[PDB]
Amino acid sequence: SACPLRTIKRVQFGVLSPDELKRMSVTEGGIKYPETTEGGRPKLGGLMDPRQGVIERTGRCQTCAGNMTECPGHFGHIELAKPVFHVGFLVK
Amino acid sequence: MGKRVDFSARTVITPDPNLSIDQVGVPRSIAANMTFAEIVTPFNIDRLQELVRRGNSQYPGAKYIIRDNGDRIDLRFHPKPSDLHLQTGYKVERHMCDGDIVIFNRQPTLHKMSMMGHRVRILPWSTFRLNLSVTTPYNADFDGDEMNLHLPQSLETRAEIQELAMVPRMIVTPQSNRPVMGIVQDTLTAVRKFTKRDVFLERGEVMNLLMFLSTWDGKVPQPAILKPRPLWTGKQIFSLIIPGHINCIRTHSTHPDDEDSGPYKHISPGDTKVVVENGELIMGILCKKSLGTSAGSLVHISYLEMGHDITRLFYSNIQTVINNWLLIEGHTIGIGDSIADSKTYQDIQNTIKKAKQDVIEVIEKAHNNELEPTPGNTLRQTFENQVNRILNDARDKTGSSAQKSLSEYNNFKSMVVSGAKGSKINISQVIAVVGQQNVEGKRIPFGFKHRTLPHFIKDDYGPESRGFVENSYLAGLTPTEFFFHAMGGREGLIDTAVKTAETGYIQRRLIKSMESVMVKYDATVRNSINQVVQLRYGEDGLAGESVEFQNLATLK
Amino acid sequence: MNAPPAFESFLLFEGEKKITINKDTKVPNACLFTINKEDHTLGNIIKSQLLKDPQVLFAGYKVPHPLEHKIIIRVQTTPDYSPQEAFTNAITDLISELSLLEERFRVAIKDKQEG
Amino acid sequence: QPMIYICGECHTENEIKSRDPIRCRECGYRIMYKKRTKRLVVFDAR
Amino acid sequence: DDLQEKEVAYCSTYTHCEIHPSMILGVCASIIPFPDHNQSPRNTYQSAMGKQAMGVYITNFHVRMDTLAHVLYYPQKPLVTTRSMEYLRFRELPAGINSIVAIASYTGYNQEDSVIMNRSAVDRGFFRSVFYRSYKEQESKKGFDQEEVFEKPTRETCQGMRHAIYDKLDDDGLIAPGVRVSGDDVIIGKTVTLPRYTKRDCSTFLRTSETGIVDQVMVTLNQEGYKFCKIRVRSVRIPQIGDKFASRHGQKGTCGIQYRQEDMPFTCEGITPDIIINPHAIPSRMTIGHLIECLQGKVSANKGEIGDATPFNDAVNVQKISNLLSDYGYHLRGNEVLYNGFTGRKITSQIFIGPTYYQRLKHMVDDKIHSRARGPIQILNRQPMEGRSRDGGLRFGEMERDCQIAHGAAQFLRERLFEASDPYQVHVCNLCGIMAIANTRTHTYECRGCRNKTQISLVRMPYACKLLFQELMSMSIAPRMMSV
Amino acid sequence: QANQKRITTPYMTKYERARVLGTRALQIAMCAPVMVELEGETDPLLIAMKELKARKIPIIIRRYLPDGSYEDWGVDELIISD
Amino acid sequence: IFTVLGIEAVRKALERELYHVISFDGSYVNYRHLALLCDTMTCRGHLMAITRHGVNRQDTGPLMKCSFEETVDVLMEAAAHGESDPMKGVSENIMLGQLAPAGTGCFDLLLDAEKCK
Amino acid sequence: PYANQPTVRITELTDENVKFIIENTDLAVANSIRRVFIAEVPIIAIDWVQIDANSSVLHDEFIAHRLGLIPLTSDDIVDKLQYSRDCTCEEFCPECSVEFTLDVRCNEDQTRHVTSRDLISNSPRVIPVTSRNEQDDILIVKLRKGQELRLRAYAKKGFGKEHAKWNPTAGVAFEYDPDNALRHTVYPKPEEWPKSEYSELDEDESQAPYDPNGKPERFYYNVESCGSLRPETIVLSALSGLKKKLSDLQTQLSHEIQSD
Amino acid sequence: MIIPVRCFTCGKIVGNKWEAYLGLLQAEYTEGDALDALGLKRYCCRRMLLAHVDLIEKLLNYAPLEK
RNA sequence: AUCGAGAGGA
Ligand SMILES: [Mg+2]
Ligand SMILES: [Zn+2]
Ligand SMILES: [Zn+2]
Ligand SMILES: [Zn+2]
Ligand SMILES: [Zn+2]
Ligand SMILES: [Zn+2]
Repeated sequence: SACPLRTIKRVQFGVLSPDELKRMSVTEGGIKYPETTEGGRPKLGGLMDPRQGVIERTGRCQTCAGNMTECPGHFGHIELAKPVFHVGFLVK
Repeated sequence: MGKRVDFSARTVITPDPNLSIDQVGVPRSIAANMTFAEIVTPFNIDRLQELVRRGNSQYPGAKYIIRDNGDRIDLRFHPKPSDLHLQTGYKVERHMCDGDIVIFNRQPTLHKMSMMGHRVRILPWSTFRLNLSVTTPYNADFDGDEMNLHLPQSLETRAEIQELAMVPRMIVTPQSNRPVMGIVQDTLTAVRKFTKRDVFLERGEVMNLLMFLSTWDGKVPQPAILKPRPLWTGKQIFSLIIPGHINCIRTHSTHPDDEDSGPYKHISPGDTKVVVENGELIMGILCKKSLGTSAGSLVHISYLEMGHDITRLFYSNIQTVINNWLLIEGHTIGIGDSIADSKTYQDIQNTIKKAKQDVIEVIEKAHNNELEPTPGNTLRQTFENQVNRILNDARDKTGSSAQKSLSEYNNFKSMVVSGAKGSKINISQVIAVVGQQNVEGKRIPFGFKHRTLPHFIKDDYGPESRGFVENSYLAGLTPTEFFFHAMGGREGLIDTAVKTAETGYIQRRLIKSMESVMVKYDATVRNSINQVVQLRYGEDGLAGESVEFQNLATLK
Repeated sequence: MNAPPAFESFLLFEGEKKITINKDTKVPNACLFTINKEDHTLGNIIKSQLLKDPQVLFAGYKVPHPLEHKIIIRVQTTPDYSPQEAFTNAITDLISELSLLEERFRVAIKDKQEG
Repeated sequence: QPMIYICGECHTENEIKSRDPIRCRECGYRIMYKKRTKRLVVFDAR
Repeated sequence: DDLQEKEVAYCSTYTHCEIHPSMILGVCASIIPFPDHNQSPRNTYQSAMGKQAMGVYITNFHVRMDTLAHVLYYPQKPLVTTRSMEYLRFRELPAGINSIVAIASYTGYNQEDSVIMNRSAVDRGFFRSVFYRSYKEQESKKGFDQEEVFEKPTRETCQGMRHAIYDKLDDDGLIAPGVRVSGDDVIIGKTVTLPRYTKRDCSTFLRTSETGIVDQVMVTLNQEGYKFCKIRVRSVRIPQIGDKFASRHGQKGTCGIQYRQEDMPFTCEGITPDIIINPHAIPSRMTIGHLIECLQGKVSANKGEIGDATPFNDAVNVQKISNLLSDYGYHLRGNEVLYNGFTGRKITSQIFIGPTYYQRLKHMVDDKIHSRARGPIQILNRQPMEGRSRDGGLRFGEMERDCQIAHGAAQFLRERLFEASDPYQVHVCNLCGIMAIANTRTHTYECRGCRNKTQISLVRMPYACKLLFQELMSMSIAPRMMSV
Repeated sequence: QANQKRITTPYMTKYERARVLGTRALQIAMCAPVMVELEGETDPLLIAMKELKARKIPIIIRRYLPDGSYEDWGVDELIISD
Repeated sequence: IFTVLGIEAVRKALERELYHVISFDGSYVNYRHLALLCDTMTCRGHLMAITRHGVNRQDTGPLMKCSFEETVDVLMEAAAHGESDPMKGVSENIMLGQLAPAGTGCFDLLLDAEKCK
Repeated sequence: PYANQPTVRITELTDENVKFIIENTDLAVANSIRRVFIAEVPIIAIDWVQIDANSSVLHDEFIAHRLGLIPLTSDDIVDKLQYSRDCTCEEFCPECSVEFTLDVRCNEDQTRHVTSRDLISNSPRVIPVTSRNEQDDILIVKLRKGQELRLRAYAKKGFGKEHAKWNPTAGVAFEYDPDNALRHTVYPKPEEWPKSEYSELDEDESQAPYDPNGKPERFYYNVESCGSLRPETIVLSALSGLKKKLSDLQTQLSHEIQSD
Repeated sequence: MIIPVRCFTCGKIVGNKWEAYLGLLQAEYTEGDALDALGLKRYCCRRMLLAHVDLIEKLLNYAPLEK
């Protein structure tokens, strides 16, 4: 709450580099379990990450201890086995 | 670029002549549901306290107390006496009250007049009440239409809406330097009948009409006739309705073209040539061409001379006073208005038969190879063109005969000369002849093998076969004419239902092309990138709502 | 859902007075009478009887909104007269006329039945 | 306490309870309607 | 008639004849009286609008538990009828009332396709109707983990309990026929065993702002063999301001105002019209059939007959109607001398009056009014919901933002698109420009990318923009928010 | 830019008037001192309108020219068109 | 007309043809609107059609172009080329939930300390 | 400056309607009397229905509304009864309401017509008009074998300004100047218009010659009664009610003047 | 469905004239003659009787739900 | 509650 209130006067685009994605991704080691949850409790490395955000109401995100509203989505990553063509940047 | 918005409502709209043009009637339920956040001050502390004690149950109350710390008190259920108390830093979301500024909107929103600011007037029943003159900018009516009412939640938003988007300020469009609002059906017919030379109002009638004049000094004008009985004319009352000292010279819809040439130019035998001097209607009968949306009309001159508030009171006074006079005069429509005379019927028949004989002559000439084609057209092209010319001449002549047959008491003619509704073509189709039914710009096609319908013979280019509705609406159409008219109406519906997508795409493309173009503080017109497009807006540097048509005296 | 109660048109709300006297500033010897829960039934007769008075310069009535249930009557009288007195005299004369009409109607009814 | 329903075919006033099959004893119909309430509901002729 | 020998022979070799020209019409087009005197778009509008007319949709409506059903109180067969309606069976099941219609300008509340209904007639039953709504509910035993049961919920056991009153049910979880149920009221008590203990309330409430009465309820078993309930709730809808009505010639309008009998105009005899329509509706639409139907209705009411409005029939014309009307002591053109109800003075222009068949369209304002003030919001984006049924707000779309742009109301545009729609804030790293992991409780702001804890700023922006930027990030685009 | 010269129009615009009235109304509603003698007024909109008509508004308009510079105008230094 | 005479000649031709279309039926539109549209269609030295192929090819801003048309395509172009948005437009600030530099937002307000006396 | 001196003249007086002419009065007074005829004459009508049972084809609203439309004898008990608003008792009492009771079961094969005769009241003087000792009884509902109606009703006091069921008139015919002497109505073609019932003209003439110094006098009336009151009672009660309203207005005006 | 108690326009009773009107119709009376016999002078009440369809008789064919 | 479809109103 102590972050000063500022307005964005410039929006610079770009391609998210793999190193930046790996560094900023909240999950460590990437997603390797394809299932959502086991026995109700969310899987620590699966898609229903406890670190990527909050699941249901009256719950707090592991990374930032935020509720349904005050918790922005935290970003994850997946370490691909081999490089993959990007269809949007295919002509590029 | 578009999303669902809180603090909005939608209901069917309903006419209300008793509301000002800037006023909208809101059902009490909508006002009870909506709220506005008012900051507590020592000025309004007592009223805000009364509202919170009243609560969400009674309509003039509130359901939320917003403390400065942030927590909200919900007064809907079990209001605790301890937290009912409020301080200066607090704000309370009170229910919508009369005089609140709301922006009214009708979809589709085409121009900027499609959204105007209105003042709330709480009314018993459950519809959005809107003044009849504010309809035209909204392109509204009351056959099930609905409008959206957005309620600004902040003081700056309310102030900016009040200072920019108020209905009085939206009278004149920069699109065509003309008023977007004017006088509508009932008041227009009533003012046409009211401003006639032979309208005389008694003492009680004049006083009753004056009870409905907001900008009245309280002095009864000297009657235009003192003996043998005091009488006031309609032009006198409308002169006192007219605001300020605006001057205007207009023309009525029945003004002859030779009146300004020969004598009696300044003394009109037909009471045309509307002249307003020092705010006084000296002479003339008013209509659409003097109280409508045309440039240079009375309402336009009023807006240019006086202010938007004065023009708003002008509109309201016109509507209310002449509605209350219509309460005495009356206006109807019925069968008797659709009947011509026996001689007129005879004239119609003559015009028809002669036209049928002429078309038969063309058909015979074509069958005898005696029709030399006109240059630039094929023989069937020339044949059809002249057949349609004969039929159109017959229809125009029979319409003129119907117009001549129309009397001064005819309600069709009344609503047409007033400009309220209808037209010469509508009168002609009702009385004399509906006319030729055309599909894709040509006559009815041969849907069958060289036949329009199986009731005709092959290769029959007569008017009846190709869709010339010989009868009128009053007489009734023969079944083949009924089918052909159904085809014409279907074509009209097809065009109406088809053109909308293309028009909307065109509008969206234009706005997305020009949306960032703005007039800068160096009086230049620049886009978002700051690339200049016009050193001076419109090459002169003027807005579109302040210019007017003029005449250059040294050119001709 | 927002249908007003049927009796709202004549039943006086608590704390709301039936009549109210306000003075017109634009012209002298003029006053505005605002009567709640009344309509044309009383407005027209009061206006006509005020129009009878030779010392009433102006007499007019209006209903500001058919949804509302109040009438406004404007009376302007001679400098030696008062709009309040004009209203009172008009009401008294209407009362007398109604009493006379009722008595005469009862007499005519009795005569018609008795033959 | 009986909570009598009314059959849709033979209109027999039969009593049912919870955890019991929805059937009519007289005719075996599977459709029945609930009896009108006994509360004093008030209507204003208007 | 086309087979008779004439002075000029047109065809003289006919091979077939039509039984009757009116057979070219359909079912909703044969109801139109005098369709050959109308403009074709009006005929099409009436053909579409008759399906919306309100009457007795079926004789056995007491047993049909339809979701929606409007039934008129006092349907009447038209005084002016077409011969096809006999086979259409519209006489047996009519969908309107013959109304005394005065085409006049009165107080200005009938302007622009609006009607003035006689209030006293409405109090007598004029166009009164009943609205039927049915609610379905079944208990599903698909799995032992969660099973539903019809029972009366109590606050000491159920979790999902609202503020509504649950005392209106019996011990079977069902409401009884003949109970006044208002908005947000419980009619089906259903509790599902939990996996505020061991049962979650799943009751079915009444529709918003209804205040109806439970007509009848039906308990049965469905195909799967479980209990099935259907509840019909009855509401009476008196005609009021904002209700849509139409003639049989494409003349639709809403109820502008309702004047009492003493306020309406009246003839020499005490005939106050039930409906007043504006004269301006006719010349633009050229519905001469409307006026002819009114004239024939007056004639038929005076003569004690049902008029013949077969489309193509030379036997009956307007003039004959006039003659017949004049034979009954009325003006041949149907005009009457009306007296102002407020003042009692004669109206200078004689007013057209007569019986005209009218319909009450299913368009009741009570189902169109809706207002929103901070209600529920969606889950994908924190924007207001959709549809009055879900208490959703109105859409301030692209054209609305366009007009506000032309206005120049920047603060109002911001209030509509950001403040009143989806206010949201997010912390952004000043260097990378990516949303930062910031904890409000402990005020420890971090950015795993740049590994900084000081150059973090707070920016306020709509949740939709946050979702769009996160979607672009998931699409490998890096939209960097630079506030320097 | 020297204060001795300015190139913008001396007339307040409708947008400037609307925003000045709204901002001053919010300030008044947030307990700010008033620059006019309030006869009986109690609503911020008309209080701000009275202050504007009195030319006693404590607000400075920063008119940003496209070149990047700005000219500061007091509300009392601008002709009120309406 | 453009290719034979020039950008100014095509500006005049566009104005006259659009006026023909508008006023063929008798309706009237103020000349400034037509002139502004024609200059917008012409100021960049070539006939910029009012479509995606004309509007999006101007360097107005990737967010403006994504609002208009070809949202994904223009966003990928901006990402691959490292474009930046000056936020000088109106739709960009609307997208970001900020005061658009339009009308009331075209200036800034400062508190007059001296006048507060 | 004073009041008129009106005169009445009754041409026809039956048990259903009254015909009378009022002379030497103003149009405002005549129209006000007509309006009071329609809307400001208190009569007794049912306004409280408690349906114990109803197996008929018409729903409870339908039944209640039809019962409320049934007129009742209000000739003399209407004055003694007071509005429930002003009554100091509970919801109902003998001095502010009239009790009613309906109990019909159809057990025969023939369709049973529940008419107004089945309405039984505690007050002997307040009965349905068709039950008074010709015209048949008003049909409330039809019942077949099994269907049964059980209800209780209360009849209150009100005027037509509240609901049309308290309106005691079956039509108030009003007319002045049968020959258009004052030119209040302008006939585009006078010969097309039939002469009024009270017209005094020859067949060769359509309307009376214009009278420039004339005002509406000789107002004609035809007050048809719905049976709640005799027409003479209707006219008398309306005149008394208009007088009473003017009197209350006078009292309020005097109080307001004294307050100033 | 059933005959209204009162005429909509003027409020005169017409709910006690349906059976008599049907009897007159079965007694070979013309519809207008029957209307005159029942004293329906105004065309509003004449409409109220002449345009009435009686659906209560059709509804009475179906058996009652409760016996 | 989500998606999709259909019917509609201006
Ligand atoms: Mg519409
Ligand atoms: Zn989180
Ligand atoms: Zn059974
Ligand atoms: Zn960072
Ligand atoms: Zn009592
Ligand atoms: Zn009647």
